[PDB]
Amino acid sequence: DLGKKLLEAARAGQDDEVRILMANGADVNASDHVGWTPLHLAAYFGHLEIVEVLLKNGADVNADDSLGVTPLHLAADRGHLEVVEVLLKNGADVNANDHNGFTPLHLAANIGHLEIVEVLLKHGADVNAQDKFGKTAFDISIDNGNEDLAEILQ
Amino acid sequence: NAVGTGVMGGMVTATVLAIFFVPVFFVVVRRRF
Amino acid sequence: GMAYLFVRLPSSFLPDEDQGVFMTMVQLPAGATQERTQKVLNEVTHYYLTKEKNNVESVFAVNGFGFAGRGQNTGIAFVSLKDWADRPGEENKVEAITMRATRAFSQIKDAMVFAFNLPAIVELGTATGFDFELIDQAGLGHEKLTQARNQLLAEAAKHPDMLTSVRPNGLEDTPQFKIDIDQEKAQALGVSINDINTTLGAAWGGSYVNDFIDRGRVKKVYVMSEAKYRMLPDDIGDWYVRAADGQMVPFSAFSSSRWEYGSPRLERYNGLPSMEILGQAAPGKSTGEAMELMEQLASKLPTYDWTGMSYQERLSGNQAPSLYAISLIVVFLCLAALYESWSIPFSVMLVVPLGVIGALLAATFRGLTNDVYFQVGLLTTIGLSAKNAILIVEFAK
Amino acid sequence: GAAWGGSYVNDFIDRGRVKKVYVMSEAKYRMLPDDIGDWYVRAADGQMVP
Amino acid sequence: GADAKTVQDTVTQVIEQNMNGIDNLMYMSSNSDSTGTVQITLTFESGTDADIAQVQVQNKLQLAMPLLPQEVQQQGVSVEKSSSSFLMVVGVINTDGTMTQEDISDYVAANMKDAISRTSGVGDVQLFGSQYAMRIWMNPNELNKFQLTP
Amino acid sequence: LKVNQDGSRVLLRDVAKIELGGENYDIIAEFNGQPASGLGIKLATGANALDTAAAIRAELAKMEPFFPSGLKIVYPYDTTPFVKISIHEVVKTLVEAIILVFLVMYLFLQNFRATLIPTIAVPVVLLGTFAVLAAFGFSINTLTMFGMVL
Amino acid sequence: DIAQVQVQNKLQLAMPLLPQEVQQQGVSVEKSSSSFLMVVGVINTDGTMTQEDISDYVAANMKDAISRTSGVGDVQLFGSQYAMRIWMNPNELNKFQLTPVDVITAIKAQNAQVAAGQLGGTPPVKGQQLNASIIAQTRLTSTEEFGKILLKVNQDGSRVLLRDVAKIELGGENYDIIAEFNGQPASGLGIKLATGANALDTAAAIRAELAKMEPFFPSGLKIVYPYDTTPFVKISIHEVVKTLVEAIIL
Amino acid sequence: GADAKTVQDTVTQVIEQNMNGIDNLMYMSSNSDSTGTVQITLTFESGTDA
Repeated sequence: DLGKKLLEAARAGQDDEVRILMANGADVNASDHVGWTPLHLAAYFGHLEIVEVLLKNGADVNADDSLGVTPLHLAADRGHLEVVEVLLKNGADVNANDHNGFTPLHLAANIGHLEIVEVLLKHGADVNAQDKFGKTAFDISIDNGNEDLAEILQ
Repeated sequence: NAVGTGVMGGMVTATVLAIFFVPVFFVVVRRRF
Repeated sequence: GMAYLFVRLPSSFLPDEDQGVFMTMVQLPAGATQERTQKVLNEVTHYYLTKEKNNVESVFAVNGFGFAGRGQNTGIAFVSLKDWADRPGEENKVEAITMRATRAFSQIKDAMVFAFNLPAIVELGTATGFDFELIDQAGLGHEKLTQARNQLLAEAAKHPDMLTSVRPNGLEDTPQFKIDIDQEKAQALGVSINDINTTLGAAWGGSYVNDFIDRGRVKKVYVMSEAKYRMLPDDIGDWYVRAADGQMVPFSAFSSSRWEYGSPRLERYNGLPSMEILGQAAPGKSTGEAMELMEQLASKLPTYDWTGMSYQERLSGNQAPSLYAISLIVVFLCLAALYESWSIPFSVMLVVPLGVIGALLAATFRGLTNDVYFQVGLLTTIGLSAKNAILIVEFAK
Repeated sequence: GAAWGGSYVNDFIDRGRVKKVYVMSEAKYRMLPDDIGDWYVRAADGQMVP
Repeated sequence: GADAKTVQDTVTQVIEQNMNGIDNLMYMSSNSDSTGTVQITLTFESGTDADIAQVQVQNKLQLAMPLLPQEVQQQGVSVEKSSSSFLMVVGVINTDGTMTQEDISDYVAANMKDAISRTSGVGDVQLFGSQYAMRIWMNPNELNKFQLTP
Repeated sequence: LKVNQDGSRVLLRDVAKIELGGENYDIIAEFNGQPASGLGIKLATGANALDTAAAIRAELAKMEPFFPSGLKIVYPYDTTPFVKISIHEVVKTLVEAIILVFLVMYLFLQNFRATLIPTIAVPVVLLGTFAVLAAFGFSINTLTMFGMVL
Repeated sequence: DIAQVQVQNKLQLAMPLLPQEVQQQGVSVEKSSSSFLMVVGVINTDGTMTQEDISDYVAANMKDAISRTSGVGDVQLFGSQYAMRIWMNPNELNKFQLTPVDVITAIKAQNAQVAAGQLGGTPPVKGQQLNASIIAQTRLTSTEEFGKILLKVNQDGSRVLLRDVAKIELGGENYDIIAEFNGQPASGLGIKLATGANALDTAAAIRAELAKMEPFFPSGLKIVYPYDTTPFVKISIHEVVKTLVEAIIL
Repeated sequence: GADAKTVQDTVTQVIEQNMNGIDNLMYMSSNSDSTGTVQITLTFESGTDA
């Protein structure tokens, strides 16, 4: 119940009514329905405060969801720097795989976001990441178009 | 009702009052002019 | 006492009447199936035909439709009532059935079901509500415009003394199952692209190939996968596409997928995207009031912000009573010529409040409104007491 | 006639609104008469022919 | 089968682009839902004549039709005029429990509808169902067995 | 679709389940727990609503005997009575009107002749009104009758 | 109104005898006059954007709204709304053994928005709880997206993409027209007055709908009125009114 | 290339059942050719706007 109230508030951005729901004892593993619990949503829009509030209260940072997408993925793709760093501070998997084989380093390459890639590399980097398609990091950097992104990966 | 209360009720007034107030209206307007 | 009672009487277009029918809503959570939304409707209709089987005639339960939006997660039920001779007392009038029938549908868990009398006149232009439209003036996009609404819809609640019942008409964004396929693998396997974008949107979406004739009538022939083969995402690894090496490839060897957020019901307006909003004015307040704030609150919206007010709200712009002035200019000019005086007209014209005060006392006893049957109900007591007067004046004169 | 002239192939989404998609050839390669024997087209046997 | 972007970007956007030079138009609503349907209400100045209104609109839709997908063109873009003013509805139900709404609708449609439309003193008539249709439900397993694709 | 090298043939029934089906399966309506299709009947231009409802009423009774087993029709939403009652009430108020004018006239006056002159002047004028509405296009509706009892 | 209804009616027969590539362009039936009512021009005081950029905003953000404004028969654009242009090189097409027909083919098949159905969709099975949509393959957006487009896979392992044979540049629909305000790069709209519509009321209308959409122009995007036949009507008419009052006092 | 009937059931019965409302309509007739063509004619109350 309130769990859903919370889900409807992680998504929207009403952090105020997230303190109130944290206050009364909502659920933080409410997940719906595709398996996206609130931590997943908060990252993807994305909201720092609620990612954090949630993290403090009880949040699986690594939650697969139906396809294995994990908050770290969602952040990289949507591409939020501030939220990639946090999910990394509270312990995440930078080598997290989709039922696809997409780690957070390919998804950051595709978006052409050189500022996220560097952090990810610093934290972790398999530059030999073999995709479902055997394409790798510097492989998708050429085909994509970006030039200097392939530099770092040589 | 909407056409029954604002009319039947409205009427009881516009007759009890008018038969007394209009002999007045006519006398006070012949005064100022 | 007339001026004081006039403005303290809420005014309205036309009383709902007891038409023997009332309608009810049913909304379900996003992702809800057609089957779940039907077990609720089952409950609704039993209630009317059991706990109140002295006043209800039949219930027409339409699963899968809605005035706000469509989809397997909505439903409307319409109720037909018995003759008024079989119902007595105002305890069995539609308002009494309704409030009492909405006040039993609250225990329900996971549904937002609420019965309500239907507007007389079938005017979606329900009264005293406004109709707000928030447009996308620059090439901003959806996630962008959807944000700027949650923002206007935040303030709107910060003034409960002004605005109540203010809400978005449309539907919230929901999760999607996006799916991309790679060409390089694709050409390297022999498989053609046309062979793919079609064995998907056909099996899964439905494709209407041709026509056939049945029982002397032309009809449509459609093609699709069996119910039990296009339900869940796993089921996508069951389809194969023939290559040119005359080999078959599984769909799950050139494709990838994940979850994305999209919107059903994307609205639009005058060419560019839109979110429609409707609300109403707080008790005591008017609408000339409840729309000015909405217009300003909105102006602070992040630039590509525009306000289009339409419908109930739009006609309201019209009209100023330049007629109430003409109307009154004339009534004077008329008496002026009957009595042959610029002055006497006034002794006849004074009687207006004597007719109106009895109108207002009469109304407030019961609880009635400033509807159209009233405004004409005045016009006729005004006209008649002014007639009495013209006679006494002219007999006196 | 696609090379000179041009050809409206599709539609695509440019910054919200939906817009067109042409195909033609670079001017240099279409300014002189001696430039017709500059173009080659594929044959079933696989060889380009001026 | 389409999403609401497919529908809006293509069918809906294009139509909107070509509805030019109509007369006495106050405003233009439109909403592209995910059930595959688009809906483009055009609201005219009062006193406008509906019959003419609707024909100028129908005219620009027509020239706009070569621009829409194959599968929308095949399907049909109807253009009705909106009222919500039903003199009644008639419930065609089945107490015997021997037939489905699928059937009831076909029946109403083929028999009741003509008579209802021709009914003396009646104007337009909606149908709250469809006609039967031919449906071929495939099995993804079978086709592959034969190196066949839909 | 294909012919076996083995030479056996692959026919469409073999890989799909061919049965008649509706065009759309999105919406499902019911009535007291049983399936119904319904029909929305709009009242055609310049038409009488009491007639058009008696019309279809007979026209529905008239096809009754051809209905399948269990198929019976009903009226989930009819507005006619609301138009029938309204009219009864206009004429009632005008009837008891004259009666009252007879007694509030006999009482003050003495003679029978005086009461009568009113009974004539009233129904004359009230009749003319209809004629002139008719001239301006106006219909006989909820608004224009109450506009008369007033 | 009716004169248009017929001439359209008779055109709608001739339509399917016209080449595929004349229908895709869209044939227009209008009921305007032949003379410009007014030319509403558009410059850029900042020069942040070129005369090509200028023409593509006008084209994609002002023209439809004006073309739907009641009273406006025809709107003629002095410039061309953009379009994804692609310029192919002969020496490079022969080098790789390709032909321009093939180029056209790869575009139709990678730049396509297709309908893919949805999950848990009607008719559901016995005991369904999930119900979503499916999405894939949306239109291309950036020239860059187009540059990727795969043309062929060499047995060598070489990647022949669209870029390697053409120069992709978002570009104008056509290069025939170039406008210039006072010797300064410009664009604009030639608006023609539909038949019988009041000129003044119509003009009041553009002005009103043009105003609704000034509050959103980019840097230095200015509107100008190089040609307007309307002001001479308004001033003329008030000049007679003046000699009326005038003659009464005299 | 079609017989007169195939048409009636795919063309003429289509159009005719869609013709429910029309101001001043007296009667309405409809012949199917078998030359594959067809025609439907609606006659209006005499004082009517063509």
